[PDB]
Amino acid sequence: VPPALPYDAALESKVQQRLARMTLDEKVGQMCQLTADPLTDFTFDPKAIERVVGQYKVGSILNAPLTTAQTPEAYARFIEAIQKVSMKQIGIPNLYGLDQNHGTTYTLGGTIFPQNINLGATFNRELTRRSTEICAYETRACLVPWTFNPTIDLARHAAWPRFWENFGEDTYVNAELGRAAVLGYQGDNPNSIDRYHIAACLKHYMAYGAPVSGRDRTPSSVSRSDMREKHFEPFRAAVQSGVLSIMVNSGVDNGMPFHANKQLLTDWLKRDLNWDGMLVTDWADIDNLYKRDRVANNKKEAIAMAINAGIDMSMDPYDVGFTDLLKQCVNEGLVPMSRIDDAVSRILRMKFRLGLFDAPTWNWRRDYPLFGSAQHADVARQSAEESMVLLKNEGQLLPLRAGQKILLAGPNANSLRALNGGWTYTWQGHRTDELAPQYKTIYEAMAERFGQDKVTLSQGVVYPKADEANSNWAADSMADLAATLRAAQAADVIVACVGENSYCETPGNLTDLHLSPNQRTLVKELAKTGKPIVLVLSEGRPRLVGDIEPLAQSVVNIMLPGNHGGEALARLLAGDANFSGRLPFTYPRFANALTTYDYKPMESVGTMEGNYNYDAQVYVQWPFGAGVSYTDFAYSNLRVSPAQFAVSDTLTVQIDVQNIGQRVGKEAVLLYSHDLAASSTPDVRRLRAFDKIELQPGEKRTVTLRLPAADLAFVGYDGKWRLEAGDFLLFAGNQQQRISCTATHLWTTPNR
Amino acid sequence: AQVPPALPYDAALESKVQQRLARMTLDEKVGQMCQLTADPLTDMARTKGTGRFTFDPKAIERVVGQYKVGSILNAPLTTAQTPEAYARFIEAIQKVSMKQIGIPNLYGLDQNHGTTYTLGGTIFPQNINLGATFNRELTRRSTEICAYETRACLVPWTFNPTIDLARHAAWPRFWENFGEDTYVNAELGRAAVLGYQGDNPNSIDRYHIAACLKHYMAYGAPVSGRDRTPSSVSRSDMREKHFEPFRAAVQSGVLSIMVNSGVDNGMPFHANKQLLTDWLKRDLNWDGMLVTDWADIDNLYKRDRVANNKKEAIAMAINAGIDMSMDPYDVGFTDLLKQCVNEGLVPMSRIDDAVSRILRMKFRLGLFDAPTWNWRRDYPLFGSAQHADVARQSAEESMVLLKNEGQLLPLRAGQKILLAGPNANSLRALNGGWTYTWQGHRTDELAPQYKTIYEAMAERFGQDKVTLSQGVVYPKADEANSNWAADSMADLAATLRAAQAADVIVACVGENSYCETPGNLTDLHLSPNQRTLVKELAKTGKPIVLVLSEGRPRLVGDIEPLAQSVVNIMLPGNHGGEALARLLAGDANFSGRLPFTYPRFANALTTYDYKPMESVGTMEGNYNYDAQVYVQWPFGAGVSYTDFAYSNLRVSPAQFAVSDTLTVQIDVQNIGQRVGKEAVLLYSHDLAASSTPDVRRLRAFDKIELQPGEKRTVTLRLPAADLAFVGYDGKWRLEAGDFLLFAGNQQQRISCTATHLWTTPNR
Ligand SMILES: [Mg+2]
Ligand SMILES: [Mg+2]
Ligand code: NA
Repeated sequence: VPPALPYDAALESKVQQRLARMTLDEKVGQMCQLTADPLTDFTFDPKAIERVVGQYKVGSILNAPLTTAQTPEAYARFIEAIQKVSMKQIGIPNLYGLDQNHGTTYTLGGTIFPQNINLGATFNRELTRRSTEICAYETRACLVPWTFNPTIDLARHAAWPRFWENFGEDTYVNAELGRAAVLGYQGDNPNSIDRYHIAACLKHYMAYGAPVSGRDRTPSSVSRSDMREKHFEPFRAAVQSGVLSIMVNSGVDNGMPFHANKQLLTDWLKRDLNWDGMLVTDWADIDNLYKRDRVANNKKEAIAMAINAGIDMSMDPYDVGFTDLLKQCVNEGLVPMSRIDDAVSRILRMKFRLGLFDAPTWNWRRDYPLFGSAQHADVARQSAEESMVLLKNEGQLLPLRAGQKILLAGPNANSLRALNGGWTYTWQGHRTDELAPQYKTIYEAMAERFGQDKVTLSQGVVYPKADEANSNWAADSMADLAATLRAAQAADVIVACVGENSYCETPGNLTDLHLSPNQRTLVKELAKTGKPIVLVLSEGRPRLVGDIEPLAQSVVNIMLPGNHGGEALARLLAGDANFSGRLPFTYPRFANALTTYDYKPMESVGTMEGNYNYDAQVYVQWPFGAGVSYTDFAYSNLRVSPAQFAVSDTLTVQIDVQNIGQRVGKEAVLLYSHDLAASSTPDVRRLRAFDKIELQPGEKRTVTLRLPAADLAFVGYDGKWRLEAGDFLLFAGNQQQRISCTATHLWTTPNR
Repeated sequence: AQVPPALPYDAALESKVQQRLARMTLDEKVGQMCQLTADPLTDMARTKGTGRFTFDPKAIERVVGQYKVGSILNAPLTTAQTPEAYARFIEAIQKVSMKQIGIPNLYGLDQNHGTTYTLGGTIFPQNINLGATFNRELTRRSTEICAYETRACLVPWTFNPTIDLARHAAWPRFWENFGEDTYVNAELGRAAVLGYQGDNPNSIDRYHIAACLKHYMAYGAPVSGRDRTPSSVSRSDMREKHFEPFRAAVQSGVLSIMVNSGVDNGMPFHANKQLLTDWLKRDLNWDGMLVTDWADIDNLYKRDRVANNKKEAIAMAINAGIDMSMDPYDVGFTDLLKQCVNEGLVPMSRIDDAVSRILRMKFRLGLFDAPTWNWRRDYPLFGSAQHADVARQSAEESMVLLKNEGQLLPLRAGQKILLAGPNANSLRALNGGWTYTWQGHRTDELAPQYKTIYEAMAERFGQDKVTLSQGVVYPKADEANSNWAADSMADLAATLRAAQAADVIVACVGENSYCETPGNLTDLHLSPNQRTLVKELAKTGKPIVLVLSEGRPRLVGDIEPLAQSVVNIMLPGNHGGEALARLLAGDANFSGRLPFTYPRFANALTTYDYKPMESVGTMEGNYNYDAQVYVQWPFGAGVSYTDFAYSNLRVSPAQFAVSDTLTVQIDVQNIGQRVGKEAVLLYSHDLAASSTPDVRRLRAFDKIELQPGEKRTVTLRLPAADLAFVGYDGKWRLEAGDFLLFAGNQQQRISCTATHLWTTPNR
């Protein structure tokens, strides 16, 4: 297959000319990545930089100094010092990386976007691209040319604490928005990423979000068809768009740590996809091979196993001794020089693509005036608005009106930490209200929009301040419930903001998906006042709320909309904006009946032979794609041509969508398929395409979607792709159309 | 390359099979592959008019004589019947079969814990309880008794043992197997097969029956826990864990196997030629009879839509290796299979092999020479006290004392005992599903002569010392058992007044009976009413013995701290009340051990054989893994009224290779004051491996009875190849490097000195 990134002879000549000049010490140093802590005396230590970079030849540094967000100036002066030693002693520029994963996670003042789960709910490729383009600009303003993003793990277990870091439970959404994210970060030329753009990094390759138990970094048990058809597909898709780097899943599947899995790292990914990018470990995961999983007896053997499996750079991330042990591997014949040379070739190639040899630093004081601008914040607020899902709205309770006295209650009502979640200024997000109080909480934005005299704050339940480890992220407590109920009696409408406080990775593991008991009791007691309730779900995971949903006339899921989510929510609740978000996952009802939308027919209740109207409503609080608007949209006249088709065809799908209500609004248009009979029992529905359009009242538009016939193929039992003769249904809104594949096509190549 | 036949080659047997096959018409062949329930032979109108089971002789003549159907299954009216009622029915079936076909009918029943569907027979603990006994000999004796009492019905076949691994605590079929562990299900499945069939699979006499392993395979690992929803089993787990009990029990000569109704990796097992024909029949060289589960050929086209119609579904399943279709209602199966043959969708070679396997099974059971036999005279021990004694001992050995603070148990004379909770006075509660009816929902109505917990406690401690006041009550089941999960508060205040007057409260909580998909649950927690009951009882200040009476380990973490003693009785059957009363009185000593992990939290489910990365806080170079934060009680938990000390673990040879068999000796001493049994469990851990190694694996067990002060050496034999694992490529390997063996708190390091890589699919 053609190279994932275009062949460039001049680029390869620079790579090989530099490789030919390097000592073994310099080669192993390029493969070593350390965090900023070994360089920290925020004050850095010049002697530490000379040692780590000058003596040990370390080629990459990552992370926020002091593990907390810093200003662009603080990063710039630090990286200037790093680059001075790197160019003088090595002649190869350092590669600095940050986990800038919803805007500038680790840069104070930068534009903070909704988390990726929210962007999934926007179904909006261009808005996703615009956000990572803004993130790229604001990260280069720190002299940083690389983000470890996008995360495109499939969200396959609602208990997993990293549920909210990806674009949701669906393969196609993660593939398409992952591509849009890569394009926004990197721009349109992977071989020349200018100084407004940064290297992207897909993570965490792969199946990281399917742990059997839901606990982070515990084994998955992914089926043969699922591994290729679903978990691999977003990585394959975004590799095809030219991503410069990929980070490997820390965990384990079928007893095999991914960091030791040569078949998946080298064969499926680098070789099959002909991808010449740079493959980095996740944090300390070479250490994990011997300490955690005991597939190696010591660190030397762990390094050899990971590097031979295809790893190019180790996020060690603390010990310069990695370089000594890798040299021992080479000297003892455990790793061949061909593998070292190839790894360094990939690292150098990435550095050349970022322009770092010619510009290891650049004019950060002058060239980034839009950093943290209101113009950038407008895009974040739009993203936030388009992500919020109106799940229920009985009796036109929303939008709220002038005059109405509003009570804001719940532990998520007056907190920026709650709006942002984890990966915000600190890893756990546990200091956001302390570090960036200038941004607007839900309460502050509601008070500004509706008037201080109309908006009263009485939480009833509060979160404590996090300890340093954020060990108390799940804690909350009742706080003068009596006063809160009195305040509810005095109001016209209650906006109750419940869900989760912030957490990240394993510290956020949970043991029961239910919403916390105090927050359940709060909403039940508010309901007894007889006042109408707008239930706002503010959370990284879809915590169970089936016992309080019947009490709420309206329900809004804001997930984790970031610094501008309060502003956005106030505009939606006021009717300045119109809801258009749609759930990018299944919201479960019960702790031990978890399902996704793309389930098998045998899991349906009641479906009769020859029907395809499957029913999971007794198990699903709200389904994938749920969401309503303040206006109404009618779909009609679904057309598909050619209706008889084979693998070489492209299907042209057209659906008419009319705003039949009184408000302008956007509508995400989602196209599903179902294979009516198959040699592997067929998923009841699969999302195959989507678009999003804005319609004036009364306006009708034809939406056209192009669907290659091969997108109706599936991975059969033998692990190979096949498109089978037989019928399918395509679905758009409540419209459906039957089509027929006239001839079976079996692939012999690993990918279609 | 070929392994020896799983069942010994018998020239005379094959000659009988081939001579009979050569005489048969195509109609007779497809008839032999068709199995129907008793319902098409039941006169429905006259059954309802009289209330008694009535069969229709004209229906027998049609189904057997005209459509040549070769097997009938199930309890008439799907309700247990007397041996005499079965016998008259089967006599009528055999009369038509022998006259019109010349091939005896093969009748099958799901006799899965004693005689499920025979009134008056001996009902044993369910298999999950037998797992808890760690007692091969009791397991074997129970299925010998079941075989005897099933032959007394003129029935020569049970669809058992069930040896699914219990990998998901929410699965409603959790209690039908021997628990979550591979080795337990392998060993007790072999013991069960030996008990049912006896020691010669080619000549099963008239006190023994054909066994049937089910449900092949990975049936108990649905991702969501819901019955008949997809599993997603890893390549190493499928061969190492799910296949292994079937492999082991095939080597013990099982006559028949039934396939998993469900799906793994998108593939119905009933359409999976690789697993049915290649892994099983071919690789194991097994000449037995492979039967579908209920209506599962229909499921291929109706439920899973991997076939477009029943004809295509039949061809797929038969070509995949199915020999007999449990249709179970339509004689038209024979017409459709004949159509497959005439259209060339199924080759005659596959028909002739399937019929050969069915005929072979019929000859092994002696059915051509003896299609019926002297049921009136030859089974005088049916329902005897001798048989009941074995059921009561298996019930006793199954019950697990999980907590016993302050020597609350055993109870003593003079104590006024209150029995509370909705499981305190129910035979349905004691038996669970698959008892007299499929859902088990009529057992107190149908068999009131057996003793509930309350009845057995009152008889043992004195009627004047035992009081019943439940506080929470299960409703009577509707016909579909749609309300098995419901319960109701029942004048709690009066029960609390009764508790204040008692000296000790025995609170019996858990689940009512259910079976298969009707029993699916949505939250593992114990019901809210039963939680409230125990909390309100605890406020009286009286000591509570908490009795867990249930098919699944429902979460009880909020009430476990309130109970001074906790006993898990699982589903101990008709003699479980009697057994519990003996244990609580101290007539017997507790010896049961949990054969599964009891979870604490609904979204933190785990088994004992987990990976190191799942352990909390284990240091490099250490092997003392910890999951207590997530486990209410672990696999192997259980205490005794006495104490046992383990010492002097020794292994020889300690440096070994794959050809070696390790002799493992551990000394066990009763250091308390009461006689008791102790199950002795031997685990291993591979200290480093090319696939991350399970933290513990059970490799051997025994069970011994020790007087106070008595020490005994226990000797266990461990083939070196039992320490191999299925590597990432799906192949077995035993790698050079160190292992630890564990018994009690003792451990010993051993070293494999050379790697052995298997090229064959099995070791
Ligand atoms: Mg099809
Ligand atoms: Mg080893
Ligand atoms: Na009774």
